[PDB]
Amino acid sequence: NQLIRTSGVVTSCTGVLPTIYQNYQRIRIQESPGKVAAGRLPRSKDAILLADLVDSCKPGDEIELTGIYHNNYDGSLNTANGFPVFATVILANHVAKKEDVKMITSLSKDQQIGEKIFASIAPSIYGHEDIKRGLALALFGGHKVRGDINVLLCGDPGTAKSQFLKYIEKVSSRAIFTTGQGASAVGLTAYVQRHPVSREWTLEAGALVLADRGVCLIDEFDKMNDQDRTSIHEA
Amino acid sequence: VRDEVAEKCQKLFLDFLEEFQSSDGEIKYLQLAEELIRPERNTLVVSFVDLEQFNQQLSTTIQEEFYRVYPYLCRALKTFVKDRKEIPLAKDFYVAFQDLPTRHKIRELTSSRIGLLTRISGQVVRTHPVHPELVSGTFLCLDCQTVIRDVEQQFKYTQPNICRNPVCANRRRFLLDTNKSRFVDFQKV
Repeated sequence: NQLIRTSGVVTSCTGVLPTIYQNYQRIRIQESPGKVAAGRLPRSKDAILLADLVDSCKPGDEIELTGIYHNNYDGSLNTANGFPVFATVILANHVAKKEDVKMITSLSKDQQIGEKIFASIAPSIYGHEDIKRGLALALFGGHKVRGDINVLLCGDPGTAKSQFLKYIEKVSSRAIFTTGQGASAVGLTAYVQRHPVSREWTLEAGALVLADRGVCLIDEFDKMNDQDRTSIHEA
Repeated sequence: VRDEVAEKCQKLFLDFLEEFQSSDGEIKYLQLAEELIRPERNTLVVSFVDLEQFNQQLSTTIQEEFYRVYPYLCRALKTFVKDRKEIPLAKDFYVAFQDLPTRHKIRELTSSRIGLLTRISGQVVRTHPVHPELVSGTFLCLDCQTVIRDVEQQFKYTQPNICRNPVCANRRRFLLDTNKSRFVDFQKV
């Protein structure tokens, strides 16, 4: 019952999807970004569009959300599902439509530190010379001027070599571990489940969308299910 | 009769919330405020042993009337801030106690004793997410009737049928008193 200032990103639109339930639609929204302090899992937001911002929202808008969290739980008739711990109905009210950086930047151009920089790149295990090249390329991540990088490792899971990719999240800004089957919510793969009489079909929002112009890390790629492969092959 | 005892129990609770031990002054109060508000953990403790030593009848009164002392500990106890600006933002309080040397056997904790104290001991089974179902509140109009501290509590509606202008309920309505409600957080295990 207080006006709340926050930020968020529109992820997807529901034009491609097919009378009480028709008044509103369902969208997947997160608030916590990737950080070392954000390691504890947060409470995910589920916003509801009441046919007002449909088709007016585009991915990639770093916008700010402001409003009041009224817990006007419309499910008093007990004919639907429910919200997580932050038990409150979230309404949308704000979507835009149209320093240490400087001190470090001064040191960035400096060539004195530019010489030892490639002799300290891999201090954790010192790995292999090829891996550092792949890591360095991944760190920079570089019209139709696009590209993809396939870095391959040849070890075994029991050795922490398999867990070597875990250390990237310390440097990477967006890292999510899939572990294969049964990942966190949507593991970049689209799936369909059988729903009751009155519930909304799920628009699968992968971490692919959440890291637009970002970097997404995938672990245990070959342990995914055969069914997921068919859908993901085309995308 | 009931008024004097209800006042004096609250008084003997409030005056004891500040300890005489652990030095003296108001430095400790500032330290507790820093330890509470800054992380917003809402963790506090008071020795029940010393409270019982001061007035053992207090331990008996709470033991026999938790159902009566919960609603006064909810409202009147909040007077520790001594600041009118922080009282409307605050919704609920949190206190606790650790290393309690008094406990009762569950086998002696019969169902015939509702309203006493029990120790949370056992196995966690059947976790539940929080669902915000309607609990307590009121819709009464202020131009018609004034607010009395006796309404609803549970899911039941208003019993009285006086001034039947809005009382007629043979029509659906969604006016929820989101301003005045007991909705903070709640789950069953």
